[PDB]
Amino acid sequence: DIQMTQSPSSLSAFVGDRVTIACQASQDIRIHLNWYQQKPGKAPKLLIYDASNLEAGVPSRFSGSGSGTDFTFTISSLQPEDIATYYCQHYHNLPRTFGGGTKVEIK
Amino acid sequence: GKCNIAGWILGNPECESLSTASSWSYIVETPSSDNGTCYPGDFIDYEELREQLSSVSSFERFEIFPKTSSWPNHDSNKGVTAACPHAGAKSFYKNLIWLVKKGNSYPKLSKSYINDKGKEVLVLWGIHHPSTSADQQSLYQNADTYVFVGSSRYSKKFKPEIAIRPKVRDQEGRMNYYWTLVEPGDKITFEATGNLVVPRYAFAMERNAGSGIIISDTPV
Amino acid sequence: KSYINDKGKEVLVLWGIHHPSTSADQQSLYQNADTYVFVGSSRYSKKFKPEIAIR
Amino acid sequence: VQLLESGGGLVQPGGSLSLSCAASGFTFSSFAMSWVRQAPVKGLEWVSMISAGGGNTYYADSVKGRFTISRDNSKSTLYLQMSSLTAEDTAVYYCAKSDSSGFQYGRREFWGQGTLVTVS
Amino acid sequence: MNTQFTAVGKEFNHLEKRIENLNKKVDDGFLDIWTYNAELLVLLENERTLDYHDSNVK
Ligand SMILES: *[C@@H]1O[C@H](CO)[C@@H](O[C@@H]2O[C@H](CO)[C@@H](O)[C@H](O)[C@H]2NC(C)=O)[C@H](O)[C@H]1NC(C)=O
Repeated sequence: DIQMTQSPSSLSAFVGDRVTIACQASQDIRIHLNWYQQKPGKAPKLLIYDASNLEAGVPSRFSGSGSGTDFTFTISSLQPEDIATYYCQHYHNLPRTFGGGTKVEIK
Repeated sequence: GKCNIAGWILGNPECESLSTASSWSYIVETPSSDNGTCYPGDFIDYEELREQLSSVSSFERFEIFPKTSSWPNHDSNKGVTAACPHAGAKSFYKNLIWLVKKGNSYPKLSKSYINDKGKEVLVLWGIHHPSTSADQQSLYQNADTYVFVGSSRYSKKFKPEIAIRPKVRDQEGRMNYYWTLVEPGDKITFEATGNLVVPRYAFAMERNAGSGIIISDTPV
Repeated sequence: KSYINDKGKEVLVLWGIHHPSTSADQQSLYQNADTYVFVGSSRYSKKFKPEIAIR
Repeated sequence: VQLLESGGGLVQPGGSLSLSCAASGFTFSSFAMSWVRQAPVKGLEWVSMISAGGGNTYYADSVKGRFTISRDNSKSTLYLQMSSLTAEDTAVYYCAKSDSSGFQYGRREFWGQGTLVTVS
Repeated sequence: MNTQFTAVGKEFNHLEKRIENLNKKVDDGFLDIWTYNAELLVLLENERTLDYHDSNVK
């Protein structure tokens, strides 16, 4: 199995500050990533697919990049609407596996 | 059922009710399998495609260029026609998107896909040939356009033919269909300044040597 | 021009396209320097372009 | 589109609980479907998946041998038989659309909002 | 008479008449050969069979 490692597990910043998180694979998974945003009380929303393709309806603040075993995610200049737990997911092989989740708080 | 292979693989609206088989030993069409291409044109190398699909060890469909996120600069909703109606509505092939000018422009299009998952991928696309320059201005805006498609084993530049043709299914123009197999590990690209119908869905597969096609009303 | 085959048999139609050796012939025979030819039917459509070259 | 989970609730260990998911807005029979587990401790886990035609399934090792996944395309419905339940299976369960038919190629684009299964 | 897995039918378009006709030529030759040889095999063996039986009782 391929297990994603996500870091930091908790992040905070003030509105307008630049926010980034990182996630690593235990195996080379090319670019087979799906980044998710889980707002409290909701099923997680897919925001970025195939590591860097921004999903429809997701604002330009969001961006992803990386390959192989080291991937990143940015939400650019942080807005209040972005409070969520962000998750790693990859689909290189079976089973599909998730990361631990990074809680992003704003203040 | 009542569909032929072109109908089934392109996504004729009337073939939507068919299930997807993961594998099959042979293909059965009835003598009345009339639902094929609904927007008239030349389906290129149709016989070779029919042979390749005759016996399949594994087959799956996947969305290749997502309808809502792949073309933010092009209109993917106005690409419908009375030639392929669905329940009385104008519609189009289920596995294809006919992109038209957004607002008053058609920005140069450039897209690619990498087949890094291991099966051969079948990609189909088409090209629109308007009957008049008045359609070229309504659908693509750019008066002088081209389409280019390629892979490590394929390269072709296409040019539209604007001409008034006899009406077929009330259309004075035509739309041709093209296809290729992208080997695992390869990349397929598309480029256009207009007149390109882009794949929405593509198939991943493995061929089981080959069988045959039976045309019959004998039940399964 | 057009023709409608409403009498019942299949109709065989042949035609040809001229490819001049020089632009001087294009001006003598067709006048238009930049030309094209198009032919079609419900099962046929082709746009042709002349090739001017000395052969 | 919509995916609506049904079934859930509080049960004692042992026995079973049956979940289902109703699909709407898409040709259900054209897509592979799966279940995702959201535990209070482990953020997101996975349970099982079935191919579009129902021909093949894949299970987490943690539920393999117990759970059964099945579907009926004529009813646009996905089912999960949560047999031999334990305390460790308490989680919010979600159904989702993979946007492919064969497991290997795909994207889990759309999830329902889930249901809660509690074992105690 | 041990055969393998085959697929007999072939499909050609309207500008491939010569190929379809070649395919027919192939099917026809094989058909005439098998039909004729089979008739001769049956007629020959039936006579030999009956002689064999006549031999054993003789
Ligand atoms: C699916 O096949 C049917 C049957 O051939 C098509 O219906 C015919 O459409 C033509 C053109 O409008 C009519 O002249 C015929 O009378 C219709 N036939 C019948 C039995 O009603 C139908 O258009 C095809 N649909 C698609 C999307 O290809």
